[PDB]
Amino acid sequence: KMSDVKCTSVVLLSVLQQLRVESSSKLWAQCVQLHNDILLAKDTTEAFEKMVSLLSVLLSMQGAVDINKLCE
Amino acid sequence: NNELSPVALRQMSCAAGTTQTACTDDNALAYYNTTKGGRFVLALLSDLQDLKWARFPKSDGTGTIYTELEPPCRFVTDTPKGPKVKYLYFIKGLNNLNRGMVLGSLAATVRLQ
Amino acid sequence: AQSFLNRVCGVSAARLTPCGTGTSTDVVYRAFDIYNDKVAGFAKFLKTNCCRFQEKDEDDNLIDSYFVVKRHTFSNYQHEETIYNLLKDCPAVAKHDFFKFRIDGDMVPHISRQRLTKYTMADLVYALRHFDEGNCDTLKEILVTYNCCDDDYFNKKDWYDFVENPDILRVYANLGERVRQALLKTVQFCDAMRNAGIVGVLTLDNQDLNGNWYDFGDFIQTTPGSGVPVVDSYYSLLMPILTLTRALTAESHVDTDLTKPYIKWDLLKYDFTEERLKLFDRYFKYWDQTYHPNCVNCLDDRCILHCANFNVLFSTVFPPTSFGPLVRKIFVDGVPFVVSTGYHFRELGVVHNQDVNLHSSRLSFKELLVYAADPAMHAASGNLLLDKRTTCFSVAALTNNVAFQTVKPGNFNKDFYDFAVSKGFFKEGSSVELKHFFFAQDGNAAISDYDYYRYNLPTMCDIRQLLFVVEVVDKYFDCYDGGCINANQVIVNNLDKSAGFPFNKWGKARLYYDSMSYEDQDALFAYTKRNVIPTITQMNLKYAISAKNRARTVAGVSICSTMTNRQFHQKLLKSIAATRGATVVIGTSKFYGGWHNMLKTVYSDVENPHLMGWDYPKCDRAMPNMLRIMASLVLARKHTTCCSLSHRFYRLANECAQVLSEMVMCGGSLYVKPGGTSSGDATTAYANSVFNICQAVTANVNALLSTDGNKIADKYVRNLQHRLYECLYRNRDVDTDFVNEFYAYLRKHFSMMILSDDAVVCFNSTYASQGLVASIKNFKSVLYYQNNVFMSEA
Amino acid sequence: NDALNNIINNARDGCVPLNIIPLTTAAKLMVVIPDYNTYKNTCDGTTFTYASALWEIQQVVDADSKIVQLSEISMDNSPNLAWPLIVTALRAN
Ligand SMILES: [Zn+2]
Repeated sequence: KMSDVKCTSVVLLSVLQQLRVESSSKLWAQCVQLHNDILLAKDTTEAFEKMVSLLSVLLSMQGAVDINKLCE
Repeated sequence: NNELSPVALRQMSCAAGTTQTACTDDNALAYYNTTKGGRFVLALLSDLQDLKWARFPKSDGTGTIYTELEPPCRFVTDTPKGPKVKYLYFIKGLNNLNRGMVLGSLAATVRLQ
Repeated sequence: AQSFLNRVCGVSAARLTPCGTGTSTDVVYRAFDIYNDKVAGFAKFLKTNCCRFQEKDEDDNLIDSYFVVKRHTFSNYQHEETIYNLLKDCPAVAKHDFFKFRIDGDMVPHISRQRLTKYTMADLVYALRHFDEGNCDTLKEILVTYNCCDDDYFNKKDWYDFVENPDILRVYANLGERVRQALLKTVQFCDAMRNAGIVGVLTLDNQDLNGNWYDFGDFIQTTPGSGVPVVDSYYSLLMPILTLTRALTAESHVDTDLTKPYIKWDLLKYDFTEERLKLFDRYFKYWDQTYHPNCVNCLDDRCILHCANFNVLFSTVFPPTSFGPLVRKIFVDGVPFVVSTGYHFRELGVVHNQDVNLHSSRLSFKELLVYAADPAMHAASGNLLLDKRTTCFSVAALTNNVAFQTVKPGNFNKDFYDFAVSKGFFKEGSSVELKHFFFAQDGNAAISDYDYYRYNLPTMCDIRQLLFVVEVVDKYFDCYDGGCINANQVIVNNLDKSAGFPFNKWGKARLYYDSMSYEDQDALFAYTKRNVIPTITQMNLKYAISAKNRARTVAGVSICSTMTNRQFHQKLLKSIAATRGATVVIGTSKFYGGWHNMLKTVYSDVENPHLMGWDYPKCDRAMPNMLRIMASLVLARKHTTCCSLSHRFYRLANECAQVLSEMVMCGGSLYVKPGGTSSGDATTAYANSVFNICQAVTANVNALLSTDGNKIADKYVRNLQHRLYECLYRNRDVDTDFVNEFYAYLRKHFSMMILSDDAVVCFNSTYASQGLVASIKNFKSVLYYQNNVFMSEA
Repeated sequence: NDALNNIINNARDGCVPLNIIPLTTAAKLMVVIPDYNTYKNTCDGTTFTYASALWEIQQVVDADSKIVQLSEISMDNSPNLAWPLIVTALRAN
């Protein structure tokens, strides 16, 4: 299970990278921290914590038109 | 609490003089240690006022060494007819270790004034 | 009983309190330096010919002073007497007092050493070299005794560390001054013991911890004005403490006084010599082989070691600006330039170029190159910088805005993973589970890493046992061959890598290895055998799988270094790389059962075999300099014909300027690299291996001597150890018989396989338990006292 | 700069160690700063001496190279800044 969590996180930070988020600094800091952490996790819970506490970072952006991708 | 060195330094007589050529064949008293390299020599003992050179056959007797001497150390031994002046030359540039063990064996052998 | 106790309170401070027993002696576990005719070593015996009184204080508190009364032979009683009576003057003498007292019907003599100190310099130096946190207490009790720190500190675990809790340094530092005090008194002592004309040797376990002396036994008489001491056990043991505790720091103040501020050497004074030599003549006076500051004047390298130490000490008193290149202004056809005409290392004194030339019109490719890589031109024209993120002494800037680094994530490979789960993998509770990943790194990655050189200290490494185990290590390398070569014989692989800086603004090494004849390269080479070429360096961030989220760096070196060090070492480097069946095993495939062969070698009949490895905690930052020079020297040893002398010496100098301590273009700016190696030059994995062997040997030497004397059974090995000590301190020059003997002894009971900084040792078990082969605890001790980090036993 | 030619004439021999050339003769100073505390302890006010010479602040850019006046740097406007501010001071004279 959780193994997919680590994976999804790798994909995800790669996305936030290529969306040119590193023009900020403090962003790149908080993100790279969340990454470097779950990639040492131990229990699905606090993982999912840091997971959403990241993801929302992306959500606050407006490069993604998720109303599309949620086409299923 | 830390004793230095029980000795075995021998003493012979041989040749020394004031210059390279002035060394007569019998006038000096060598103190030495036969180490890995022949009768390796340490110090000279004499009665003459000055001797700045010495000459000793090699390990096998090829040539004669031209080993200069120190500004000799002054002291007086005793012979049954009173005090007697003696000098202790060292082979120049001889560090404190062998100077020390030579003084050890020597002052052991000869009681001074 | 008391009349005695009374009668040894002599005349002073009658406040005594025998922490002994009654009128019997005492039993103390004290760590001597001993060498009779039969035993030898630096080891912790049980001594008992002494009655011991703890002098108390008004208000009837205890107080660190002692009356130690010894009882021995009448004859010896006289010797000690007449000697003491000759020498009751030079204040470094603990004020003795003799007497005759009766025990029963026995008129036993007694000597009364007055006001000493519970310990001696021995217990210090010993229980600091042979540390072991499981039971280091005497360290605890000293450090609180001299107010270095209050007891509470010690329960905060990781108080002994270094990579951790590095504030520990200051604690040790608090002691330093008092050590210095000792030195001075001893010199006074030596002078007296000369002019009064005495002979004997000074040993540590005659030294109350303040400074006085006492145990005057074995000295013997002589003419006055001609007395000799023997100071080569003393210093040569005291050496490395002398820059743990920094016993020289009270020498930069306005008058060697802790109160006053500092001297201020005028910014321009780079020379500094009669200083160096004066310090030496005030402290290490009675040393017994000449010292000649500028190492240029040294002879066969071994004199270069015996003066590179004293410089690595006297150079923590001078200021850290006047170290480094020495520029000067020249004229390229009537055009002002600034170029580095010399250098001024922290050890190798002053060094001056030898083919320098002002006023030149048109300058060719060679010197053009050698000018674009000197930092003189670069930093002489740049914005002054000041950085508050490191401590490494910054120097200059270049741009007008620093650059920030980042290390992107890795990218996924979904399918293979989807496959993987489809084959029933990663199903929870598996015993295989992802563990290595592409960690990501934020902004200030580099400098927040390059900071680590602050883990690197100066050090003085004991000089005698070093001047020996360099010889044994040398013996490990008598089956190869090397020397200078020529252009058409170097061999480059993947001639397409980086080219440092600034040459990387123009392309890879294709150009520079291409845009030059062979004669070009030979002019270069046979040039640097008489000059110096300070260089730069870049730091790079690695980007590859890992398991620990730290950073990584690799020092990309500038082309004018490799392009010579190759030519100078290639023959050897091959000769090692391609030989099968030896100690160093760089370059032997693990395919086609070559691995199995490696093992069935490094076994090879050692009787009772156990296997042990280890690992070096932060290996390439914390390696002190002395050991790096030792590596470079052992490699160059085989160059005895191609080279000469001054050729070598300048070649060593060029290397020590190009890899040891030169500027580091980290980020967008220039710093200094105070020490430590640099994992990117031409001669690493080899040099790391050599250093490693040096550690393993030194550990075994200590493990031998450290052992007691009279429990060794094999009379042969006892006579070994004894002979070893003799060859090591008493002697001056090599005992090839003995060295071959030793090397064989090791190959028989301590065989070892080495990759660059990665070992395996197969060793003779019951020996270990008998301590005649360095089991682990000795590794703790060595990594401590001369790599000053702490190698955990996990 | 003349100042150099000065400093080299003043030499004992025409040799000066490198580490005191950019220090004394050079002009425009850059400074890095990691924290607010170090800021207010080392480059507080509009000017300061250092290496025994005066220096004037020009602009104080930050990590994203956003000009930042010498006002915003309060104690408490600090936790809203990219923190390794670059102060570009000048060889005051
Ligand atoms: Zn020398």
